[PDB]
Amino acid sequence: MLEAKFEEASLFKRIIDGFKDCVQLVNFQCKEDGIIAQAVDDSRVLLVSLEIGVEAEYRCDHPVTLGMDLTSLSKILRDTLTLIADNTPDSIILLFAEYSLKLMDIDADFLKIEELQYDSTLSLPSSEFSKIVRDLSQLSDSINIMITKETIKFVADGDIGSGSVIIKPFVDMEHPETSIKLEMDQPVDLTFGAKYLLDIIKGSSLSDRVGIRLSSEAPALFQFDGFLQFFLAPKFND
Amino acid sequence: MLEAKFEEASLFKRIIDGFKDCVQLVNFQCKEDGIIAQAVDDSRVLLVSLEIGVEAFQEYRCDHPVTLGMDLTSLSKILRCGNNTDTLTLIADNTPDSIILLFEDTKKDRIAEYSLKLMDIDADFLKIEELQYDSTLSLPSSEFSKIVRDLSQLSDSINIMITKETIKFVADGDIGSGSVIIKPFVDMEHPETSIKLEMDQPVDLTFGAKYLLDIIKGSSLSDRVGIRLSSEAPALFQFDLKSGFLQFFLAPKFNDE
Amino acid sequence: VREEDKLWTVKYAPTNLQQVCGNKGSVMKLKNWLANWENSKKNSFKHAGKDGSGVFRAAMLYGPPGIGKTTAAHLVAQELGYDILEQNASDVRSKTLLNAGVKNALDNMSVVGYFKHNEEAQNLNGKHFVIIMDEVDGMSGGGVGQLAQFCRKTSTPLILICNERNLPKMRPFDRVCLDIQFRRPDANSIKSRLMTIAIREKFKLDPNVIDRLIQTTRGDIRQVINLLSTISTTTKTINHENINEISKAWEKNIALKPFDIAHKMLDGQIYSDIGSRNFTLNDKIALYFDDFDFTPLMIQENYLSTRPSVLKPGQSHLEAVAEAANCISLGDIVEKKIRSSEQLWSLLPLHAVLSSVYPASKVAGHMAGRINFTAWLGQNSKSAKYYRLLQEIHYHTRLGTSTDKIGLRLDYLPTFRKRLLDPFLKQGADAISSVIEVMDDYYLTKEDWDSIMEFFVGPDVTTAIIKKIPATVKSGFTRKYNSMTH
Amino acid sequence: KRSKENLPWVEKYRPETLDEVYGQNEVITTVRKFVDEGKLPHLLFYGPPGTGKTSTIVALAREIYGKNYSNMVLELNASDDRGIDVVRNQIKDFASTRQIFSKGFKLIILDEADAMTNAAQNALRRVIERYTKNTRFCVLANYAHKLTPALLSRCTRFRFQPLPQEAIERRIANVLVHEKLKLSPNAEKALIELSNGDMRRVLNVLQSCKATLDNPDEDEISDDVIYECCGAPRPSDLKAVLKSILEDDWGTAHYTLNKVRSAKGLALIDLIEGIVKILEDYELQNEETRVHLLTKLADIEYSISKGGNDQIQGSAVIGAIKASFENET
Amino acid sequence: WVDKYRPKSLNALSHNEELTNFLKSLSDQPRDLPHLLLYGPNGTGKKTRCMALLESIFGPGVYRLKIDVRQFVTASNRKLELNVVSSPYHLEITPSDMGNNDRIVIQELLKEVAQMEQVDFQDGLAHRYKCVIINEANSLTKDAQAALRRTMEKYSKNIRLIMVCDSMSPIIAPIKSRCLLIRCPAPSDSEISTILSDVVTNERIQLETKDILKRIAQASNGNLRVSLLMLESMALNNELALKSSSPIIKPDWIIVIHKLTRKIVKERSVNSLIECRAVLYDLLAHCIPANIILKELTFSLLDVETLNTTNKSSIIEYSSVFDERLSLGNKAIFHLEGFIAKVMCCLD
Ligand SMILES: Nc1ncnc2c1ncn2[C@@H]1O[C@H](COP(=O)(O)OP(=O)(O)OP(O)(O)=S)[C@@H](O)[C@H]1O
Ligand SMILES: Nc1ncnc2c1ncn2[C@@H]1O[C@H](COP(=O)(O)OP(=O)(O)OP(O)(O)=S)[C@@H](O)[C@H]1O
Ligand SMILES: Nc1ncnc2c1ncn2[C@@H]1O[C@H](COP(=O)(O)OP(=O)(O)O)[C@@H](O)[C@H]1O
Ligand SMILES: [Mg+2]
Ligand SMILES: [Mg+2]
Repeated sequence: MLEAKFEEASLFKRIIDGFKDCVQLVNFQCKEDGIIAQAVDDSRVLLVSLEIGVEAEYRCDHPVTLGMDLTSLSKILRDTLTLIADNTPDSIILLFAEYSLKLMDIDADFLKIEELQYDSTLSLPSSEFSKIVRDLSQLSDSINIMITKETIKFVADGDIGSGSVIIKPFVDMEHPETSIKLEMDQPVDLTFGAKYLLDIIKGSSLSDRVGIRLSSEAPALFQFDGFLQFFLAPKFND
Repeated sequence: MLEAKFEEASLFKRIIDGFKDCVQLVNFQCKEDGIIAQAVDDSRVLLVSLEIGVEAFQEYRCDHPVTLGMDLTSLSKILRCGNNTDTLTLIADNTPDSIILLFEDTKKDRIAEYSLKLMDIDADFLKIEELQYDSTLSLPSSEFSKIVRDLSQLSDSINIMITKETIKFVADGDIGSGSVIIKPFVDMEHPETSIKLEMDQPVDLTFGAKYLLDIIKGSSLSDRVGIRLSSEAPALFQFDLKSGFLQFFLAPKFNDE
Repeated sequence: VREEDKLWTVKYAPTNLQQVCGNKGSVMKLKNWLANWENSKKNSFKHAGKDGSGVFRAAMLYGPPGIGKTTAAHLVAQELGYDILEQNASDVRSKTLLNAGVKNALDNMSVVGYFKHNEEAQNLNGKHFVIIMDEVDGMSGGGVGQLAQFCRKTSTPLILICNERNLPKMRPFDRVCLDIQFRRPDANSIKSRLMTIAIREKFKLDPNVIDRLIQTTRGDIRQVINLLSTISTTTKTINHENINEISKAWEKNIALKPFDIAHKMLDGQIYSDIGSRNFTLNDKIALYFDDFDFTPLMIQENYLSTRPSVLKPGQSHLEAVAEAANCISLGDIVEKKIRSSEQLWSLLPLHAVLSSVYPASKVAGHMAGRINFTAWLGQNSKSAKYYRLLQEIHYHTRLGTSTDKIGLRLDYLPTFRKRLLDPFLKQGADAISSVIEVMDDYYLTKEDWDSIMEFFVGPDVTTAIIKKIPATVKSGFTRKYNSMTH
Repeated sequence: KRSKENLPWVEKYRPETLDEVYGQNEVITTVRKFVDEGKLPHLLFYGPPGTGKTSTIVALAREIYGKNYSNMVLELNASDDRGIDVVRNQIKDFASTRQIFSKGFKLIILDEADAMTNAAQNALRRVIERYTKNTRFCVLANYAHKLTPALLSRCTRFRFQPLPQEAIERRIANVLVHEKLKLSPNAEKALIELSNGDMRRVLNVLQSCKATLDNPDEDEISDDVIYECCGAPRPSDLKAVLKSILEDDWGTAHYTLNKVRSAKGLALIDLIEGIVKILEDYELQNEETRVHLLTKLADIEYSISKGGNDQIQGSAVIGAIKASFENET
Repeated sequence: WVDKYRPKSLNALSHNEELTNFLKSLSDQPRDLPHLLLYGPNGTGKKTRCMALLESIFGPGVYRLKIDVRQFVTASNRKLELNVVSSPYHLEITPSDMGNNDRIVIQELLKEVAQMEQVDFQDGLAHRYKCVIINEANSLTKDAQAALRRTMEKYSKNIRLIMVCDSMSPIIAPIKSRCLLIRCPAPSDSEISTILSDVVTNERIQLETKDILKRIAQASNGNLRVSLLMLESMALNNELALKSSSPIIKPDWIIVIHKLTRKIVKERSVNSLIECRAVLYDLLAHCIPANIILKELTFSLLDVETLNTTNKSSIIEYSSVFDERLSLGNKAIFHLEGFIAKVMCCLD
């Protein structure tokens, strides 16, 4: 017996337009804390984890798991919202109007979300990162991130040429949004697919800045502050 | 080595936008005098020739004459991914290799270093503009653009006729015809609207409409287009820049009659 | 204005219905239909006339070219005082532009007719529209669908004119509108017109050559008029002394249809010793080149449905059919190699000889029945429709079957029939509990149960056994399935 | 770094002028007289691969205009798009205007026009003759059936015969002059017979045998070096294998075939061609022998073209030869 | 039942002990297992042995599969869709689904899975190679085969290709060479009878003696899956009571082919050829491979006893010819009708 209420459609519409492209089936769980959604990609390369706080009405008697497709939600949300579901939620109802959606059986094993140690943790505004990705994706199809000596470097070696943008930590007081923070302990250098970042950057409208977490052998973490964590697997070698 | 630091960023963008979709492969020659370039169209009908001195550059350093061939599509791709508020620097090593375009903001440290692999274009450097033209004229770019894009809707050929103190643009097609006749006159209050004409012999010759529509795209650089016409000679359409000039050499269409 | 500059076909065009030579019955029926259209509209078109014509709102004209279809459609509308609205191929016709321009003129009144003549009472239908859609065949730019939809929601006489009726694109016009067939006229109808033209132009015409003139140009009177006009400039005497050159130089090279191409290539008269030099092999290959999309299919369809006449001594019909089928297989191999990669189009005439010419020549004779339509086009569509269902069933059962889409149809379905269907026969409506515990195991639904039964062939035919079980168990099974949750 | 000596021998010895084009004397003479008299109609060169067509037309373009030929001459090879939308815009605009540098007739070289769609050739059919007093077309081709009859008729047909022995010998002598090297007469005859008219294969195998000398300044290229560089079977063991197949029994013939084809690593596809060329000279006193001898060998060659097996096909060749050489007795 | 009683490891394979020992040998050093190609008769138990070796080298959690949908696009706008049977240690593809677009599917999906790597928790990314299973590899197109053969050595430390197929002949020589070839012989009668005995003692079916299982094994021609399925159908029809007098249930298409052979041998005329073409249409329209139809028809024709030696010899010759012609064409009826006409001309 779950019921959640959002005062405006924009808060949910932004996140749905954010993560509807990559994964189509994501399993939600509702408890006394919030909505914890988890999903894995088709090739086990991009693991998505959504964390929605209840502060955005909430009532859940017991933590229960649900599954719903994002495409129909995107079509119907093209004015407060309320999502309701009853025991054994085979049908989820949404009131703006009434919209009933069916649940799909998903065999997604709930995996734990760990806060391990990271060799580098940085934070940079979302619009600049999105522009950098859209600019480096035109050259090649693989973006290399190298964090060395308090300097970030995005490299893209294509066929017509090679681009390389380097950034140093900068802080500002007149505009607190245009600030680049960084914490480093070890020089790292990894490569990621361009068509993954090209859709990861589509969530630039939900927040102002993005956190990038890099480790030696662990996948990269892209964090958007509703919380959204993308675990992206790099390329092995060569 | 070769280091050319511009004063602004959108200058090179506007300069390339003149012949963006007109030529595909160019070859910049950099010397102590400045950057020169000349490129032939795909159909070998018109030639774009650009000369930019050391006046538009904030800094210029070139020891020996270097040649750098490149396509315009990738060059426009590189110029588009740069913000119009940075400072642009062209960098070339000792031997001619991948040219380095570097964007550096003036307030925050943003180093955007893009590479562009050179093409191996045959260095058939051409020497035109030493031929005495029969007729020379100059008129505002807006009027020329209006006349040409109005006459292009009636046909595909445009006959330019320079007669005694008369300029005549004639379009003859299938649905109808059109004739725009202007006369030289100079104003004192507005020296830029004046149309100047210096002739020695009356000259009548035809051109295509597509090439004229592609040439008039360069009207966003200057405001006074110069036209040099001569029998058995390519027509010269010159746009005067603040440091150099951009000139199109168009080939006239012969008449079967 | 001028009278001589005319093209000999507009100065001599019929200005009244009593001048349209040929097909009196068809034009008379159409005239009666256009006359009684108002009376049938009074009865909401729900009362068939004497000839069963008042139940159709729209008329259809089809027949060989150059017979007077447009001429008749114009004269019949001009005689009854109507107003003529004519759209043709030159105008842009599409569902958008058709619903834009002529849809408003479907139920409106004439604006020019009101000023034509209203002082005297000639007729009450002098202010209405008759929309003539000419050359419906050419719709290269809602060509046939929207026009067929106009045939039901119309309020004015709608006359449509085409050239060939049985073409697959214009099938919707089958029963939505009345159609009439205009035939190739004989040599007795146009003979008076031709003699009157010869009298009015000071040039001789023997009444004996007009039949040959009509024969060389099968049914196009306009072609006869143009032939006479073109030759009357230098020669004014057309008789039996030079008719052979005219008939040989002015032949009509019409394109042959799948029925006619088969009837011609299967005739045992061409492959004889005399016909081999009157209709050479180059013409036989050009016959294929007229339509390389249906000729091999037609030949493969009806190569063994004829009685040959070129059977070599000793060779029976079965051996000739076997050789024809061998050459058919070789032509199929050549066709697959042509339409494969590398786009080998220079191999077309070899396919023309192997697929069409050789099997025809091997079994060439007199056809017993009629030219049957090809059956492979429908069989391939049915096979694809069945393969889609088989793939769906296989990917539904993939979690448990662990078998390809091929090994399932050949093996699994026989036992699935016993498991699923048989309890409904031997046990009745109390086996509903067991059957379901099967399909939920393989993630099936009612839609998969509807499709699985249709696959069996031979002795096991389920499309008849399904109609044997009571209907109450049918109505209970779907309810029991929709009620329970998976 | 970059110089004329780095180019391969296929291109390093490209004829600069018409004087360095041997063999096709009866066409070079006519072309030179054309350009001398002043008239040059639409040309259509048709010849086997590697004969001198492109070199001849480039030398002609250099002779007509100047040392800068690729300035006022348009050239549409198979590397550029030549659809109907190209012959509409580009070729027509080039043929409808004047030159930029001098005052003369323009030249358009459609190289390898056999790779053009029928619609493109049909569109070119009228623009090739509408503007005649200003431009000239030169159509180079290897297969004279891809061109439509109309376009084929509008152009003067010039066939490029394969290079005779004297022309290839002169070219070999000229190459041996510029490059310090010595070549044996029997090696020269073997190279000529292996050329099959191809001037490119000559230079290729010549560079190969020069590289396989370990000192290309003193030792002469013998026939064995040439036969080893391309792996072609020597006439000696070829005739030996043919004799052993024709005369000896099955076991020893198969043994000697497997011993010859494994002594130098020969290929059955070359052995078949060599045996056919050697055996075409025999005087068979019947017609049924040659029929089977050709049919079975062609079938075996087509099967080798797909690479089924390696020894079954050899025994098949042996059996075909033996069964064909049986109606004689 | 077919799906119920199936071994799920290498210690449970109960036939062809030599092949099981060879698989155990190949499962000792997993990090050096080359590409594999299984070939043998149909329904021999190739996929089960493949998934058993895959469980022996990986963990036991390889059997939990899930179906996913992948959408590709060709050069044109025609969008194609494929199903992928994925597991946290491997993925199975059936590229034979797409008609002539297999070259796109292979060169796209295999490259995609080869470039990147696998991450999952069950010490965050370090794992071994990923396995790709290809069912019905014999139906692969030649260009797709070339793409698959080239995407083998470039990225070898990530992808191990284990393909399975019956009638290995339509496999190009490079693929045949650059991978290991493992044969899967059909189990003997003494072993399929033991399989049936285990099934009947586990499922509690009432049988009189052991002759019924022997007859079933003899009828199945060696095919284990078809034998198990026929046994289950016999148990279903016989109402939980197997007796020594039970009609062997041949599938419907087998009976259709037998009636077709009877019609062929009885009446040799073109009028019978028309009904033959109708029967072939009805058979092909219901998702039956033409090569299987040809094989069954020819073997049932040779089964006919009223024909002498020369007739059967010419029949087998024409069958070989039209079978060669069948793999080089698309319209299969065009070849089947020709073969029927040829056998009719041969018989008389
Ligand atoms: N029966 C006829 N009597 C006299 N003239 C006729 C007759 N049929 C046709 N014509 C002449 O043919 C011309 C009219 O052409 P139509 O036959 O009406 O063309 P059509 O019937 O619409 O066939 P299409 O549209 O070309 S396929 C005029 O010159 C008429 O004089
Ligand atoms: N007649 C010739 N005389 C001397 N060298 C020749 C001759 N023909 C060909 N060659 C050599 O072969 C090279 C290539 O010849 P090309 O003329 O380019 O071949 P081609 O005529 O274009 O035939 P294609 O284009 O391959 S079908 C030249 O650079 C020469 O080295
Ligand atoms: N060792 C075995 N013990 C018991 N059953 C077996 C064994 N090997 C194979 N099978 C049977 O084979 C069936 C699966 O056959 P399958 O592997 O799909 O054939 P194919 O190899 O042609 O795909 C299973 O139902 C299983 O019962
Ligand atoms: Mg008409
Ligand atoms: Mg060439």
